Parts: sequence; structure tokens; C-alpha cells
Amino acid sequence: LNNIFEPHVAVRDAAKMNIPTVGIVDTNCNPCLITYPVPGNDDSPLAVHLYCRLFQTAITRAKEKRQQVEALYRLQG
Amino acid sequence: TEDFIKKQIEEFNIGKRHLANMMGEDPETFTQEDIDRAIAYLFPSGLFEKRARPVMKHPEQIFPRQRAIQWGEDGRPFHYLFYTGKQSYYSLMHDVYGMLLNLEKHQSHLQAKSGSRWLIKEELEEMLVEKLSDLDYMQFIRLLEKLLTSQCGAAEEEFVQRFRRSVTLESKKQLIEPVQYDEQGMAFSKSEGKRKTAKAEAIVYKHGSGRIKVNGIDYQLYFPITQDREQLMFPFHFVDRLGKHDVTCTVSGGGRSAQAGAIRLAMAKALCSFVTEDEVEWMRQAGLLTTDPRVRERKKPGQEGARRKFTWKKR
Amino acid sequence: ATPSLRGRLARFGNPRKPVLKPNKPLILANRVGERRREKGEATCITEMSVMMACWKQNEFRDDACRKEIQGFLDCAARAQEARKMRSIQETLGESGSLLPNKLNKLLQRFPNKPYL
Amino acid sequence: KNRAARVRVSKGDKPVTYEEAHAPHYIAHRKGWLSLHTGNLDGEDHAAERTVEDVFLRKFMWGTFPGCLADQLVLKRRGNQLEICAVVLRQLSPHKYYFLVGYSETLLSYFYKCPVRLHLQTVPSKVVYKYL
Amino acid sequence: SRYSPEFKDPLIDKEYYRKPVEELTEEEKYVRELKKTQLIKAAPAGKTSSVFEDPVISKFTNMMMIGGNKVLARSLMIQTLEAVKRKQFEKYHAASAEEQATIERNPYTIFHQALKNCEPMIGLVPILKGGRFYQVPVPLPDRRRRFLAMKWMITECRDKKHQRTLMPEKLSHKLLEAFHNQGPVIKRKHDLHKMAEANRALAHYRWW
RNA sequence: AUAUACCGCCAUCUUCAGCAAACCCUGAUGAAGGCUACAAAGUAAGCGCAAGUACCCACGUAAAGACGUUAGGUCAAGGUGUAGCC
Ligand SMILES: [Mg+2]
Ligand SMILES: [Mg+2]
Ligand SMILES: [Mg+2]
Ligand SMILES: [Mg+2]
Ligand SMILES: [Mg+2]
Ligand SMILES: [Mg+2]
Ligand SMILES: [Zn+2]
Repeated sequence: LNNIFEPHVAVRDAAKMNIPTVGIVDTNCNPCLITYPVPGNDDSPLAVHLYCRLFQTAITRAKEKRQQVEALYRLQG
Repeated sequence: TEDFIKKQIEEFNIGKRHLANMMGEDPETFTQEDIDRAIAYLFPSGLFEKRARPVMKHPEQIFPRQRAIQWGEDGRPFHYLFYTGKQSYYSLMHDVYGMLLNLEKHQSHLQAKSGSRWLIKEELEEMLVEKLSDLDYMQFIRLLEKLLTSQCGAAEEEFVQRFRRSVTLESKKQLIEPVQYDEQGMAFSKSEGKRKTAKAEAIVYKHGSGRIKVNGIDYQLYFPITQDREQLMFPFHFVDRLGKHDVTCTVSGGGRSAQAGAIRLAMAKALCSFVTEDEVEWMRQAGLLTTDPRVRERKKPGQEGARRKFTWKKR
Repeated sequence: ATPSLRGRLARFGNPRKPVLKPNKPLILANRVGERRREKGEATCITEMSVMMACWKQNEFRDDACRKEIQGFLDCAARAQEARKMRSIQETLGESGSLLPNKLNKLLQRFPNKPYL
Repeated sequence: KNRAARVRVSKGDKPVTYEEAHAPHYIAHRKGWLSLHTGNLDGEDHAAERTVEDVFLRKFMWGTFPGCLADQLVLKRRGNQLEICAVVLRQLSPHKYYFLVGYSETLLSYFYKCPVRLHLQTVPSKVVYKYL
Repeated sequence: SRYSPEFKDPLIDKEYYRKPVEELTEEEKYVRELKKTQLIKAAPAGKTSSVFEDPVISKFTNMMMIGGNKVLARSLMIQTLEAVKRKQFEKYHAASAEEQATIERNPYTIFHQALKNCEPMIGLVPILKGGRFYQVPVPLPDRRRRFLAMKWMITECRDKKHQRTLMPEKLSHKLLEAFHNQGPVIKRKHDLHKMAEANRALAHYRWW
């Protein structure tokens, strides 16, 4: 929900072009078009810092972990 | 796209070589100003529009700044804030917000441990290949003002000065007429004047009585009406100098009032020689050191006198 | 406090008679009504009356009773100039007055969602 | 509506060029003049004969080239040296173009008592500027 | 028309600027005005910084001129002034002593008193309400009433004429009668006042 | 003889600014609409003014000001369609 209390249009256009969306639904949203919903608060100052950091740690184990498999295929050529 | 640009560049440089060869100067010293002069001399375009002139500059000015490609073969854009329409504008907004919060943190730390003008929307959109509206521009200007009002230093100071400009001159003071001596001519000075189709050349002296000579003869025989006399006395009355200044003007063209106003303007512009600048400023703010472009309006083929229509009725 | 409307509107679950029958549905919008303005004043009447009385009492010349007409003119000029200067230069005031722009802006900031 | 010689703005399908695309009041600003001679100044006369010769030459050039021309033709009356400098399309053989140019030059020099030399320009088609 | 915005008005007074070093507010004001020195408009061919004139006299002379005859209006004004001067001096030298000592010979004070006496006090307006025009007394400012009195005097001196009457001595006699609180312009003023008083029961129809 | 066949030249509206190619969404995909900068779906090539030319500059003036109503004025600047005739 933005600053007008209305479901955003990006979640409606994502399912149109066959694009998944992982959103954080609270208690006043529409968790129908979200392919991976999860009930959780998203209005507290100290709470939003947790989800924003967990998404940062997921990058450090996805793109940074890519180098572990690049050396396996580079042994042949 | 780049191939056509390279073709235009090579055509431009071979044309510059040919022009420097036909003119007779060295191609290295053949500057762009000389190129423009040679083009104007060889191609005399006699038009009124300044855009229809034969030019031969670098293709960077003829072709507009083309938008570069932000995505590669993989598909990932090169900029972080690209999936939002405007990229550079939002990046600059994020940067100025970061600078604002940095200044706020610095001010909080300091409290706990105890000529120029802004940019223009047109200039901004010409410098940065990006189009914007008016409300976002006003919001950005307000953010810049909030940045300036805060406690700045050096980094933020130069950051906000990079987005500044420089105004032109603002002192519209006229040139002070010097004192000229032409064959034993003490207190001699001349001036001009053009208003309502009237040209006057007054010769103000500071050693005679209190009379005015118009084309040799006095002003009484040429100005029988007291109106012109008062109009010519007003400048000498505004300076409290009457019986100690003599003038001899040679006015031509126009009626009585037009020539009187021309002589008045000439006297006002010539009196700026034996007095301080505060007096000439007081004379200018009162209505003396200024032009009067009140010329007769051009009559229209359908109106009575450049304003009133003909005989337009209702039935 | 606002009165409840349990059996006011004629609905399917009201086995009685409707008392309130509004023309428009009871659904508020997102804009505030315009403030009342542009009314007839026509002030200063007793002063003009006593001025006409003192004119009719004495002769037509204003030398026998100049104080009354002078005060009437002074009051009329003061009132007119005050009203003109106010309505020309000042429209805000102090805390709590004519506020329609910010009111409708706040109403549009938090509108109503009748479509669930 | 003062409908002049300007191109009407309707549907984007008329390949308008650059000459008559501008408004008729932008001649001395964003355009020029096809003809140029001394008859258009103060103190000179015999302008009617010049206009008649110009319109006759235009009609002759339009009739002898049914589609071989693009836009119009620039006139240069240099006292007694007329030059019908224009353009040419790349659709016919050069022999026919040379034949027509020679015939026109001979006719001009033997009728209007004035030698004429052409300066053809190689263009693919009509100098189109807007597809409006 | 032929003059851009943010321009000031040409000044006329000189003694105020001959020594502007009184206090600090006006000093800072004139300094800030002369700093940027905007393009001040030129002085017209009718205003003069002399002390031997009056702005009311200049306005009356400009209003008297019909069409484009400044010299004619100036000559008529000079004739009227010399006529009233001669009449004042003739009635002064042909008297006794108390009358000569209790009266002055300045025509400016007499003209100002005549203007202040002939100046109206109330004005009626034909308010169209329901299809009828009813006169309602409305207040008027000072300049408007002064202009109304001036135009009434002008139209009385112009229209009201027979065949043998003149114009300079006619206007002089009219001004002398208006100064003595017995004149036709004062009669018209009293008639308008009594007409407004007879219809004083219509003040409730006004809306401002 | 028809401007109720035109090309061409113009008129109050015009003392302002709206209209047309390519997409998407909402009206259950009905005729239609798509405005909220503390922003809820709008991007818009092009046209006319502003932007521009000249005169006394940046004031002012002139020149210009679309898509049309008036089957508006004119086959009677100039030429062409249909009727009757040498
Ligand atoms: Mg109803
Ligand atoms: Mg027109
Ligand atoms: Mg017809
Ligand atoms: Mg414009
Ligand atoms: Mg126009
Ligand atoms: Mg007709
Ligand atoms: Zn939310």
C-alpha cells in the first residue's frame, strides 16, 4: 500500500506479463496476485530495517556465491 | 548512428581543409570564427531569421545530444534507478537527499558537541538529456533552498555552487561626459538626443548669463510659447543653477514641443560634467536622464487612428 | 454525538416506516463545500439619517451643523477604506479561519474508498 | 480562414517538401525568391515583360518535363545571361537528359536572345522534409 | 504602451531631495532605489518643478483644453487669472478701509475656497432592481467629488451661455459668485442634496 | 442555370488554447473515460500561440493564430464537371 491506501498497479501488471512478485503483506492488503505472500508488519521503524537487511544478506549468498561454481566449469575451457 | 556522425565529422574536416586552402591561411590557425567569416563572405544570405544562416560547425551542435544506450547484451541496465522513467533526475534527488541528511547529522553532532542565480528548466533540460515538468522542478528548487539555508561547509558548499550560475551587469548608469577643450573652450561640453523625431545638440557652458540660443538666435524668437521655456528651465531649476549657465543648442527636425524635449534631454545629458554623481542620479530618478521613445503609432489598414476602428455598428 | 440510523433508510431489513428519505446517497465525497461569501452589507444608516436630519433642520449650507456631517463623512471613509484594504491585501488572519485549499488538499490526501 | 498557398495540416500522408511548406509571410525570413532581377527596385521599369517571360519559361519547363522535375526552378537574370539552375531525377537515361538540355538551351538562345547554361543536381526524388 | 513594467513615477518635488539626510529609513530607501536605478519614465510636457504654480490649476487647464490646443487653454487660464486679479484690485481700491483690511488679494485661496464650497457631499446611483431605476445615496471619495465639482463648473461655464456673453470675465464672475456662497453651481449642489434627501428611504437597496 | 461539383482568394467565432498516428488500463472487453508532485495510469511524434521576424531592445506595434458551424461571399481574379445552341 502506497500513500493513498490502494493496491499498487505494479502487482497487477506483474501477473499480466507472467512475472512473479514476492511481497510483504501486512493486514490491510490484497494477497491474491502475490505468488509468495507472508503476513508481517511493515510500518514500524525498527521492523522495516529487519526485512531490508535480510534481503541484503540474500544477495551476499546468491551473487557472491556465484564464484563458487564459476571455477568448476572453467577447468575445461 | 555513429557511422553517420563519423561521416559528418570527416565531411566537416575536409571542408575546413578546403576552406583553409582556398583562403590562403594555415589550417591549424584557421579558427571557427574565421570559418564563419569566410562562409558569410562566400555565401551572403540576406534574410531576417538568425536560424537560416549558412553554418559549418562541429556535428555536436547540428545534431542534438542523442540518448545513449543504458542496457547491454545481457539486458541489465547500467544505472540503478532505470526502471522508473527518469534516471538522472531521481539519482540527483537521492544525492541531494543524502546531502541533506548528512548536513542534518553534522548539525546534530555540532549541537551535541558544544552575483549568482539558480538554474533554469530550459538550461537544465539542455544540459541533461532529460525532460521534466514544473512541480517537480519547484520541489527540487525548494530542496536546494533548504540545502542552502542549512549550515553548509566546503563539500556541500561546492556541491550547491556547481548548480549555480552568474548574473550579468546590473548598474545601468550612463557614461559621465568628460570636459572637452576645443580652442580656448573652457567649460565646454556637447551631447545629443533623439525623441519624437527630433535631434538636438546642446552646448552647455559654465561662464555666461542665463539665456538659451537656438540655431544662433535666442530662444525667445524660436519658442514664443511659455511651454518650451518651462521645459527648458526645468533642468536648470532642478540643479538650482540659472543665471550662471549659458547654452547654445542647434536643434533640427520636429515641431516645437518635440524640439523642446530634445533640447531638454540634451541639456540633461550634458549637465553630467561639472557636478557629482548623486545629483545626476537624483535627476535620473526624477525624469531627465532617460529616453522617451513615444513615437507615433503605425496606422493600420482598417482602423481610424492605430486604435479606434471604423464605423462598426450592430444592425 | 451523531444519531444512529438503524431504522432510518428504507432497506430490506426494516419492518417499519422510513423517517429520513434523502435524495442523494449517504456517501461522503472527497471535497469540502465553499465558504459563504459575497453578501449585502449596507452599513452606516443612522449616521446618514442624522446627517439628512441636520441638513433639513438648518439651511442647505453645511456651516450651521458641520460637526455631524464631518463625523458622518469620517466614519464612512474609515469604514470604506478599512473594508477595501482588508479585502484587497489580507485574507488569512490568525489560527483557524477561511481554509478551503488546505482542507480539500487534506481531504484528497485521505479520501474515501466506497468500492471496498 | 485565410487559406493561402501554405500546406494544410490534416492527415500525415502528404510528402510535403521544404519550399512551399512554409507560410507565405515567412518569405523574407525563412525562405527566399525564385526570381531576381533589377525590375523590382525603385527607378526601374519593364517589369511586366520580365514577369511574362518568367511565367512563360516556368510553363515551358513544366510542360517539357512532365514529372522529370522535383520542386520549382531558381531564376537568375544577370542582365543578359539567364540560368535555369534546377535539379534532375534519377529515372531516365542520361542521353535523353542531355538531348532535352541541349534543345532547351538552343531554343532559349535562338528565341529570347540570351544564352542559357544549366547546372543539374543529382537527387533521387523530391526533396521531402515532412511526411505530414 | 511604449513603457515596460516595474517602472516608477517621475518626481516633481525638489526640496525633499535637495538635502535627504534627515533620518535613516528614507535614506536607506533612496539608496536602495538608486542602487539598481531602473528606467524611470520621462517628464511630460506639462509638469514643472517650479513653485509659482499649483497641480490643481494644471489639472483644470488640462481639462479645459478641448482636443489639441494647449496654447489656447493656457491663454484662457492666463486671461481668467488676470481678470480675477484686476477685479480683486478694483474692488479693493474702490472701498473704505475695514473692508480693504479684512480681505486678501490672493486668487489661489479664493479658488480653493470656491472648490471646497462647490464640492458635493453625496451621490445618487440608478440601481436597476426589478426593472426600475431608483436613486440610492452612496458615499464618494474626496478626489471623485472634486472632479465632479470641477466638471460641473466647466459645463456650467460652457453650456450655460446666450449670445452676448464672453468667456474669461464670465468664468471670473462665476468664480466670484461661487466664492460668496451664492452661485449656480451651489444651486445645483443644493438641488442634488435635497433630491437625495427626498429619496433617503432607499438606502437598504445598497449591497456594499 | 447550379459555389447542393470545385480548385483559388476571404469573413464574426480567434479579446484563448485544443485536436490528431503508435500503446496500456478501467468500464464483467456496451456505447466511453483515463485529472490528484505529501500524486490512485498515463508516455505522446505533429499542428496554432507562447517560443519566433521586423520597427523605436527584453515595452509596445505589425505579420500570423489548426482540425470546423454558417451547403457562409464569389462558377461574376482565373480555369475545369452536368444541361441547350453555332
Ligand atoms: Mg434522490
Ligand atoms: Mg486575416
Ligand atoms: Mg450557391
Ligand atoms: Mg508563439
Ligand atoms: Mg495571424
Ligand atoms: Mg450566394
Ligand atoms: Zn502498504
